[PDB]
Amino acid sequence: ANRTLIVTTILEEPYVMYRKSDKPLYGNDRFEGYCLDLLKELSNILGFIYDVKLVPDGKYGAQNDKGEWNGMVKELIDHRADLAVAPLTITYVREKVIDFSKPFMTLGISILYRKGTPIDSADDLAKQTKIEYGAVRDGSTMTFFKKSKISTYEKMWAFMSSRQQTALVRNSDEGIQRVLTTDYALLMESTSIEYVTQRNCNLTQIGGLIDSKGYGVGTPIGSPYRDKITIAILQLQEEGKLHMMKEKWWRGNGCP
Ligand SMILES: CN[C@H]1[C@H]2O[C@@](C[C@H](N)C(=O)O)(C(=O)O)C[C@H]2OC[C@H]1O
Repeated sequence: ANRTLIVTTILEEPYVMYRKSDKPLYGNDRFEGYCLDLLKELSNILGFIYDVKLVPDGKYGAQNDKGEWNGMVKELIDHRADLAVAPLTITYVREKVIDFSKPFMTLGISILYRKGTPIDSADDLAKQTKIEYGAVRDGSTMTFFKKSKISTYEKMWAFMSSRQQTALVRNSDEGIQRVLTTDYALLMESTSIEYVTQRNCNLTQIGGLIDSKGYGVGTPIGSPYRDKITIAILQLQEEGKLHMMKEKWWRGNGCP
């Protein structure tokens, strides 16, 4: 039989979440979400079973000072996993080191905060000094700021980096808790903002999207699966299945 593919992923609502049960769940049955439905579809089309493994360091992946990678990206580079199926942002810097599928969902960076301020844009946010801000550490949002040559965003990076110990959070939940309980705004992908702001009516998006990109399935460079995964994603896109999956996991219940 075809070797069971190792899938690296990360907990992130509503892409990958622990299933709630009153009885024991083992292996892949512990997980549900958009990316799990995507895996069920892709695996049917390509003819494999898989083993879902949460990335040990709990990171999406960025480079350090020395150019060493971490997170899911490192798992692919080091051939620890066959596929990364997660909301993994397709970027120039990553595409040089792994082979991404074509995108299955689009997004852009925006701002998550509480309601009631006159802050209306990243320009406003960088200018004012009342509210701090940051991003999840070692993801594409952090890296976007780190690499930007746009003045406002260069300033924002310098700020995040200066108070990194503090401004950069471990994961979305730490970020969201910081937004709810302190004067802090989170730079966050629009897909995730849409999800949270329809569930917690104290939260809102600030401004529009500051970039435009997509999520893809990651594979190691040279992977014999990447092109087949791309073909399967296009099939699912054309058949309307990706749209249906988004509606399934983003639906309910609502805020004004
Ligand atoms: C899937 N989106 C969420 C997550 O996306 C990340 C990871 C990113 N999607 C990546 O592939 O590195 C980000 O950097 O915005 C980390 C975390 O941040 C909050 C929110 O944007």
